[PDB]
Amino acid sequence: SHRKYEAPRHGSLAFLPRKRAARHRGRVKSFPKDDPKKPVHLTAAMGYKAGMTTIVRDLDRPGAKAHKKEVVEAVTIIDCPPMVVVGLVGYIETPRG
Amino acid sequence: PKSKRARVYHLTQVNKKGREAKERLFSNIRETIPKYQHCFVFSVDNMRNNYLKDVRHELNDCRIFFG
Amino acid sequence: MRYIHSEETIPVPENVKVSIKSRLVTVEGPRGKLQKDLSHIAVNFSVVKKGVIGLEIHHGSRKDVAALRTVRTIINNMIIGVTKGFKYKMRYVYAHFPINVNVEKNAETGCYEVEIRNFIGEKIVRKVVMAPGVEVEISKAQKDELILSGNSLEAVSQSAADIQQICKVRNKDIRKFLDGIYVSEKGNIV
Amino acid sequence: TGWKDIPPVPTAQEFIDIVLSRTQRRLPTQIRPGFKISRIRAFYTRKVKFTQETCSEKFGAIISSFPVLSDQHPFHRDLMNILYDADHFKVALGQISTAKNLIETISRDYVRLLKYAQSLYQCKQLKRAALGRMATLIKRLKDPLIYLDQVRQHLARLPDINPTTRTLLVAGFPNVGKSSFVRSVTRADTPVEPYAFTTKSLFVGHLDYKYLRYQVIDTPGILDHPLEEMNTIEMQSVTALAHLRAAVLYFMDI
Amino acid sequence: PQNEYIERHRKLHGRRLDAEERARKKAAREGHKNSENAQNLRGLRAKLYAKQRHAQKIQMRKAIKQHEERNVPSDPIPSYLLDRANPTTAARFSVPIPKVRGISEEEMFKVVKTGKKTHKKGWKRIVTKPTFVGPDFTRRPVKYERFIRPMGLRYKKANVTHPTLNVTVQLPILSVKKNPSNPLYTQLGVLTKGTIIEVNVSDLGIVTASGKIAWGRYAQITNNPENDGCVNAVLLV
Amino acid sequence: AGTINKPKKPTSKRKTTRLRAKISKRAAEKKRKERKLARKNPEWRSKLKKDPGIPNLFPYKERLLQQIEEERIRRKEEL
Amino acid sequence: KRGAPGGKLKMTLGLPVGAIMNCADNSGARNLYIIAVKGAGARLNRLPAGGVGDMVMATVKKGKPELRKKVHPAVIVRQAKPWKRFDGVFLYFEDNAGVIVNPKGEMKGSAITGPVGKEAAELWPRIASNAGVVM
Amino acid sequence: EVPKAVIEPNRKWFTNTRVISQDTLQSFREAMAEKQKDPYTVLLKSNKLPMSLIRDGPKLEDGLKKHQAKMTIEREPFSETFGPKAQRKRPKLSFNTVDELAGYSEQSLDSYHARLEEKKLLSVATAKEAIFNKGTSKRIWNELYKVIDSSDVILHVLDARDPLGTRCR
RNA sequence: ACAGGGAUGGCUUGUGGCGGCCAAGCGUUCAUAGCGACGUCGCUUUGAUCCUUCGAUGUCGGCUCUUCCUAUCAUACCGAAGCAGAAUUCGGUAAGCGUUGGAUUGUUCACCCACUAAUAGGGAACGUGAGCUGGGUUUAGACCGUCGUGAGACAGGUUAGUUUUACCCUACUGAUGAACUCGUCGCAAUGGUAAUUCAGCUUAGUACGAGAGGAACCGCUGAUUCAGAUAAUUGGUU
RNA sequence: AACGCGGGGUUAAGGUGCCGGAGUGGACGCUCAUCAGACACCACAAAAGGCGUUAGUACAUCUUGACAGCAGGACGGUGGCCAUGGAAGUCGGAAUCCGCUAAGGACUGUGUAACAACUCACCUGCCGAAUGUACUAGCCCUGAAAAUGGAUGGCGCUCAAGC
Ligand SMILES: [Mg+2]
Repeated sequence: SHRKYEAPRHGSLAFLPRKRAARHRGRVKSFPKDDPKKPVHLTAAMGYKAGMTTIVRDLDRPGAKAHKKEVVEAVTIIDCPPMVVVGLVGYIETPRG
Repeated sequence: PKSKRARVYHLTQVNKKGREAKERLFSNIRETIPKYQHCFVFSVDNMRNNYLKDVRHELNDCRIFFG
Repeated sequence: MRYIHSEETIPVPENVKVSIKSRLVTVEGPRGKLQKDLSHIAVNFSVVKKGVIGLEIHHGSRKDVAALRTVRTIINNMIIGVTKGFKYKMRYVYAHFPINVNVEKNAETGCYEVEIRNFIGEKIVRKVVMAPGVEVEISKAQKDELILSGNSLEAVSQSAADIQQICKVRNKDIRKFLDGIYVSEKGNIV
Repeated sequence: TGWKDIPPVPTAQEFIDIVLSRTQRRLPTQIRPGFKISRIRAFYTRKVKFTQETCSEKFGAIISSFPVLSDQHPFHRDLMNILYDADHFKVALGQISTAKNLIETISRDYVRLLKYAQSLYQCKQLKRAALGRMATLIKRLKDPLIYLDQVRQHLARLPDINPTTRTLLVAGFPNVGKSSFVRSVTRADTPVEPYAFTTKSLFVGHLDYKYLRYQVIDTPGILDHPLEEMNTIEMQSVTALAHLRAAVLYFMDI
Repeated sequence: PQNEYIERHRKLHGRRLDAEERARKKAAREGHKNSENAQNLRGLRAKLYAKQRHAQKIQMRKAIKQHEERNVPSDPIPSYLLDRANPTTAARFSVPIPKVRGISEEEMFKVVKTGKKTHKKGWKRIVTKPTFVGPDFTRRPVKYERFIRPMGLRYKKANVTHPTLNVTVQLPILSVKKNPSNPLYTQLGVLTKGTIIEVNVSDLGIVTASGKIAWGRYAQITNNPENDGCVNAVLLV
Repeated sequence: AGTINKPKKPTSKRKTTRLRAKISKRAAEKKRKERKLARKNPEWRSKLKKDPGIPNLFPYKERLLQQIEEERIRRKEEL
Repeated sequence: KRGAPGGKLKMTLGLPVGAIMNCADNSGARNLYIIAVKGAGARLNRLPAGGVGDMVMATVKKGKPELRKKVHPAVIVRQAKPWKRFDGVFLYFEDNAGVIVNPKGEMKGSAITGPVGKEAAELWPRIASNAGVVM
Repeated sequence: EVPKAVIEPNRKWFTNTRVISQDTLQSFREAMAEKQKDPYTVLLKSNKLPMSLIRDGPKLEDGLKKHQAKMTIEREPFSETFGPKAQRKRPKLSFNTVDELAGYSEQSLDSYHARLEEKKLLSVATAKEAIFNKGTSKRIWNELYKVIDSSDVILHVLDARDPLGTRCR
């Protein structure tokens, strides 16, 4: 028989299985779509999370109630020493990917 | 042919004439032939021809067929 | 019941060149060239006489015999398009907010673009891109009239249909709100 | 305010189709003979009660939406009599209420019988009997429903006339310039034409004089004969002249 | 806006410029649309659609026949009865229904169980058909009420038809004379099909040959009241 | 309908033994009951059925009618 | 228009249904017992709750007898549960309090006793006009 | 066991079971007119009589008002009154002259103001508590009708401090 | 107490029955009977009354949680309606996404109240049946009512009262892992899949409207429900 | 179709596209299904609904020109009678005839406050040869369905591997 009171489901099925990641470094699953008319650029970088802190921001957001006012916001600091480029991988396109 | 234009039935008084109109026209012409001295043939080409009513009224002693 | 033989004929004017190969019809006239692929319909094309194109179907059903009439009208409309052309006049009418129609020609794509502003006071700008080969002008003889001309009847009529469909009144009584762009006349350029 | 908020009045067959489609589609329809008799009784009882409740809701909406002639200002009450024949009006609404009450009685009787039914076939026959009797009762209402829908549309298009404010009421024979005057002093779209009885209804416009709102009432013309010889068009003007405390502007063309 | 404002708007401004062409084209597409609905609708909507189309075809054929035949009361009544709604009006002493389906006692009575234990007593029987209890009826006390005739199943009136006069009148039931299945069913007064009941015929205006007023006659029940929710009877005349 | 993009539960054409047996029994019962109403049918039936005749599009209907009339004349002369 | 005001940033809701708050106007009521909150969504088992600047529906438990038999709209003007504003300030009042209004937002009384919140004063201009202290 | 449910042919099915004469009817009508009510007498067994021929007819105004609606609809159908095919031209008026109309308007306005004052003399409110519905339950009234159906004598008990208050008419 | 035996179904759905008449058609034309859809006609308060509630043999629930059906309440799109505008009504495609918080047990617990976009209906049990816990419900104690001379039974009413796994197999959720040398960087078959609804500013007091009233596309800003993270700050926790 | 254990031959019912032994066998047709059909007969279900597709039957029109169109006519008594504030074929009620006719209703619809205006029935001209109506028989679609994902046994099959 039917459920008398409707309630939405606990949790999302888009994040299954709820298992440990297979690697510790995060994997870039998708890169931005390449446009040959744009200039050459790198699409990603690496860093190390240092922690969080607090700021005060002067807000220019027309329409918002906090327009032309100071807002207190949390931020995350990522320590980013420069990376070193040491390689080059080429990819061909096949009917298997 | 199942696919077919549907014919509308006319819920009006006047029906189609048929062969009886043709026989009546034949009899009228063949009985008006001996009563008159002359028979003229006239033409009205690409005309509205609604003034033949006035022509019939003006020539009341004649007989006009426009069949 | 299968009919042994069925035939249609298309007369061709003196200034029109028609070439058919593998059921791909190419018709050229004083105004340009039209092309259409008719390979979806089984038909035997031939030259039964000087200036006459013959269409035949052999051992066909009633539906197969009937498709030749559509092919005949299509090729005839192509011949009319390259000889006289096709012209659709549209009229835009309004009650309170004047409809502003701007016609541009895109140099990159070669197609015309029609922009409609202030339709019942709406702030959106409606943009319709014409099919290639369709020329759009704003008439100077009459008031609030667009003229769409071309060689392809399907292209001209579908472009006029697009302009008619994009200016649609929604959630209003259409006995009261009469605003829109409507096809007012259909005919030939010449 | 006006009477534009009356919901539409369906015909008898439309009413039947609406009610039975709601019963068909808003309730489960599959019941099995192998189930328990209490379950089968509950299924058919729910069908009967829901059909009655839909009928009662629609009938109550019709009854409570239409104006009550006893509670109106005498101008509005007599105008509604002139336009719609208060006798026919009240008879139609009384028939609607009587059919609503009879449908509720039928529902109670067949629920009481379904308490004692002993098989799915008997329960099914009792449900069909109940719904068929409701359908016959609704089908007996064909002429009142058509009349009430016409009255509803006319009432929705009536002008809004406040009987207790500043008002200038224009009267006279036809073709003397009443509509021309009302057009010249107000914004009302009342037609001006050279033939008699161009205006067949009460029109109303508004104006401002010394920061006060005045309403101006254009009427159909009146002829010179006693009241028993006047048609409804002239009696609109007569009712306006009789029941509205106004400034009467009697127009003559010399 | 006031009065016929949409009509005035049509008179002053017209309609939309394509309204006539759109209406003509939709009417022209109606034939294809009707065949598509006949071949593509499903379920109850399709069944109701088909019954409606059947009705319109019948009415159209009737109108066609009337237009073909354009070019071509019953009982004597007095003048004061003219133009009124009059009824149409159409040894072995056998009733119209001499045999019906017999009702067994298991179908007639259900067992009413009593007691607080798991094993119940089962002596009380409830009558599952409509009954007539008669005037001055007081129910037996519960300790001695073997047969239970519930109040929601008791009837007092019946729709009785006079076969000669062709008139159906709602009459009071006077008694139950003979239930064809069982004398016990007669004694309990069960109203089932084929039952002879006594009805009050005062509203029918029946006068005997001696001038006395007949106010009680026999009718036979011609329907199934337990399935019907009403009693339908035919006078035995 | 959205049948192509989102089809529903299929209507199975696989029969069950119980339903096949029940349908066979019901068909046999209907045949016997129809025989019973046929043997107690009170509807009138003609001794001789209405014969359709000769089709019009048969090209030799006229000479066949000539043959019929000639056969009638010969039978009348013989009798 | 329903009673929920527009342009309100998210704050902590300290007053669920069943809370009794003070009455901060001179309408005659002393306390307001919350029975519903305007704009509360649908969630299984979740009590509807209101914060400062919200319109709730309330009955009067203590006050004049004519007010005791009706359901009045009220606006919460003070709450004791601490909440954060966009300027980073966490703050709270020493009591929970509201004022009786109509559905359009005009006050039933004529004066407000004690301060009101900035959220309440900004969302309801009549409360802003009858507030002696805005905090 | 399924019995044979058969009705025999009998001449008694086609006769009159109960007959009454005009003298007997007239005597019963006189008794009906003469009957009075005595609280100290009780009815023990009703006489089976054709009461429709014995009791007096409905009142004159009731007999007219039960058929006024049907009579008006027979005189004027709904389709001829209002609608696209309506043929109604003269309205029905309760006045005949202009002076009568003026007086009628005055009395109508006075009565309308009187009704408005009466209605004025006579934030939404909270719902009534369900404790005050007690005594009106379907189960309780099923019990009441069961007791009434089973009882011959009914003792209706009244509080001496509020008899008409506790009386159940 | 003992010995044993047990625990209607390709059903259903939206439009009553009885009686009469009409009836295209089916039959019949050595009998003019009999069937008969569509219909129709008879029985079953001038918007009233509120002083007529008509029988438990059949038992339902609540909590938690997942999924499906569509017979759609809301959201999206569309057709029609005197649909001016606003608000709607009827209908169509559509199950993607939601569908709540309470009062009332002197009772078929079903009806009220509010919020809300909306507070739609069902199945997977009830075509017998080990999750937890309230009622039909009923071992032994006890009392009142009815019946019986009585043991006792019941039309009944009340009170108190013993089943207490999991470590097994499968399934499910996670965690390791042999064989291919160890490692780093990758691809992506297949499986899962995610957002939702409201409000405010502007358009605009504009279109429309006699008046009262009164939108929408584009643009902008918040909030509801859901989901995934996080701990700078504020609370809680020691 | 009846039975000891074996070998060889031939069949029955059923089958021969693959699973699967045996034919993508032959002839003439029919049918395209938005979950066809392939073991149906019973029910849903009816004299049922289809502008699906073929085969027939009956009646009718047709070079004295049929069916479809296009160009034109569609008139006079007469604004027929009663009624209506108004009502002229076209809000209603009842009648519904004559003339001129080649033909044209005291009018089939749109329209007007009422007229006007347009349109239909019917007639003529242009054209050019076969059609129209209703029934019958086949095959196809609809003719009511719930709830885990599934079943002509499965793949799959469209001048079939369906009938
Ligand atoms: Mg005038």
